[PDB]
Amino acid sequence: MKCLVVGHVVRDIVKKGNKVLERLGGGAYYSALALSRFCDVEILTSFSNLPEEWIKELESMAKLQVVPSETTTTYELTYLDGNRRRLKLLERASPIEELPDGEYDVLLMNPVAREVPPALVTSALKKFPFVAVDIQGFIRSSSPGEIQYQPIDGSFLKGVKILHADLGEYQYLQGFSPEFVDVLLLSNGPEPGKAFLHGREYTFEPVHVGVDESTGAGDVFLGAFTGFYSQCPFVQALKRAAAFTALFLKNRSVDFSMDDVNELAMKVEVKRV
Repeated sequence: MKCLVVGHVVRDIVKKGNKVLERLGGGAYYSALALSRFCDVEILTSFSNLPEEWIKELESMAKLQVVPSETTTTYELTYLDGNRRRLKLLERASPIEELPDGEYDVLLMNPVAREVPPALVTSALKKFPFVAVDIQGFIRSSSPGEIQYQPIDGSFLKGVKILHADLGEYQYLQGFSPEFVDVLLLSNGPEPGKAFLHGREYTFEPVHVGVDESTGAGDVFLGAFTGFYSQCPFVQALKRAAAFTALFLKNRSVDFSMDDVNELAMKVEVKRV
């Protein structure tokens, strides 16, 4: 299997209490990390320079295709408790307006902040056979400073195989209905989410992990669901995706056996409304 993941990776300048650290971030990183358990992943991204160690982390699990840029997307993250953090945009890499040629089994769009235009999802839906999307970076404003969400028309999403959003983000998709996509996944942190198969609603419960930190959870969930749905029917894929995400949150990595996922998945609650 060959997968293309599209979106900026990010230099996060992270403040927790009186300590500052930098770390690689961006939904594209986390989606690719999950999908790497299922396919040969390539990441189409943009940045000017990143720490050698981060380039290595990226290349450990994917091939990089980098749109030339004078800038690197950079956020200041300031934690307010064990898991909530404020994001402020400081710098932004080049837009990504041209996809590569060649056949990909999965194209997964996961931008940070408007670098992938909706027009590219539209053209890709005609050219590529299978497109998955995380909405966050289509809604989040690319304006400098504190993160804000602005509404967008969601008509361009019709034909997407898999769409992921946070429950709180869904309000920003206007002119959208769940049957526009084969599968809509609506996350709500550690709380019960919703999933739609051709417009028909299911509820599901994430695994009740102990750890508060949830960086990348929704991106890993989308990537894992994409991976499992290629092999498994809908409900099983959902259960396995939830379990995979749980083990990622526990381990801060994707080094766990598929056996451990399957065992955990059997207990995941899913109900057809």
